[PDB]
Amino acid sequence: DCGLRPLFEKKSLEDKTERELLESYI
Amino acid sequence: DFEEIPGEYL
Amino acid sequence: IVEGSDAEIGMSPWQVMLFRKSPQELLCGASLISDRWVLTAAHCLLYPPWDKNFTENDLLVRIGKHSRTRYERNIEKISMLEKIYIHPRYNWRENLDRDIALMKLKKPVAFSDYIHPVCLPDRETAASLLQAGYKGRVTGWGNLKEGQPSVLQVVNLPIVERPVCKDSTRIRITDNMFCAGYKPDEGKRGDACEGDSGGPFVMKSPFNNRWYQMGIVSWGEGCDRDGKYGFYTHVFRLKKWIQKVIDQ
Ligand SMILES: [Rb+]
Ligand SMILES: [Rb+]
Repeated sequence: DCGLRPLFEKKSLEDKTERELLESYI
Repeated sequence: DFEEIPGEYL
Repeated sequence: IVEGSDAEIGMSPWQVMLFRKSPQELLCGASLISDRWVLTAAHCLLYPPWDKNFTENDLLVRIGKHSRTRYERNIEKISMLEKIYIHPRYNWRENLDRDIALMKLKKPVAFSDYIHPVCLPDRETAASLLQAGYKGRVTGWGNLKEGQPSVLQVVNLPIVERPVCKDSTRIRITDNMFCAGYKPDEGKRGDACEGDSGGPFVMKSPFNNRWYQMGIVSWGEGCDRDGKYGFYTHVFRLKKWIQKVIDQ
């Protein structure tokens, strides 16, 4: 079930700085 | 600086 | 975490606190990889130069926490170690090569909104994301200064190129380590700090939306020093030992 957060990924909600990570994976 | 934990857990 | 920010509730559910029973103090960070297994740095448990050699009866694992010091009743879960395993080839004498231990908890822990494990990379995952320039995230209750958070801090950092890592220290860097941090030029700060060791370095996959732990907070010299970087245990390079202790 690993790596999908009950409060984020599972409710399709993003945390406030994840976009900083995704934008860097070019 | 830590609050007291239950003794249950020691 | 130096120059980090307050974690949001439920942002890192795999985030575990390593806590000393007596005196009751924070030792290190760790992560939950299953319902009975915790992953941390070996230097958290054993470091002869400093007379450190913790046992199973010596500590507590606290999962589900946000606050550093309050006991979050009904949220957090405190457990007992059934056993500790250090990598047979952890190098405490030279460079803290293979700084990795596994902890088997006395009872499985149940998952909630605050408690959820992180994935371990598979070879192709490590390949696509363990690249220079790509950012990873560290969390911890460690020093905010080269002094203590009230809540879990986060910071996102870029992986740095092997050569730059090698040339910033006098320590002998191995294939089981990677370093992360901003260049003095990039002029952005952030770093782990005392208290933070053993916690996770994690990346989110752009393919399947999951969070993968890629590193363990290992060593560095100072906190948020210019031209110096954090050293982390390369979790996929040690993957095969990890499966070994878990099945055996
Ligand atoms: Rb060097
Ligand atoms: Rb740095």
